Amino acid sequence: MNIFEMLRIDEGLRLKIYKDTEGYYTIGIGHLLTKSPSLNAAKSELDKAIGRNTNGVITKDEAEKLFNQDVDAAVRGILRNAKLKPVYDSLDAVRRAALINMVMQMGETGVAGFTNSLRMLQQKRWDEAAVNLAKSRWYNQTPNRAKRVITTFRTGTWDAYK
Ligand SMILES: [Cl-]
Ligand SMILES: [Cl-]
Repeated sequence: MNIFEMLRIDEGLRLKIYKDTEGYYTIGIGHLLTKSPSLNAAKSELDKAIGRNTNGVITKDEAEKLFNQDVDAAVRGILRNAKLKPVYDSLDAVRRAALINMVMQMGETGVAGFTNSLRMLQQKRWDEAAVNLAKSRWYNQTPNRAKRVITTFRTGTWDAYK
């Protein structure tokens, strides 16, 4: 198991535009298109992203391609983030995957706000951080997914995804 596979399970895969859990237009593997309520706006972002007149449908290859960019951008956002980098540096391989997922789902900015959990992760206080990560809108809105990520931080294994 790895980051790709992990996120592939959490976001699923869709070839037509759809609305995420917060109601925003997305496509492929959790690729957010726009927060705008406009479908056109979304089709436009899509075409721009793919480089062709898609008409709201892409192929599996295009999907995967966006997916790779999105993963790369996420690591990259972590590495550039003054609050994130240190955390990420301190963690083992499995747990890093967990931080990346969170970043992917919520943006670097979203993640950097978990100051307190971040601190705990850095100190390797596993059970404590898990409890703190849980007191969040994030956990309340997408609890199953959040449970997966948290277990991951807690145990440092992939058990939650097997
Ligand atoms: Cl893009
Ligand atoms: Cl969920």
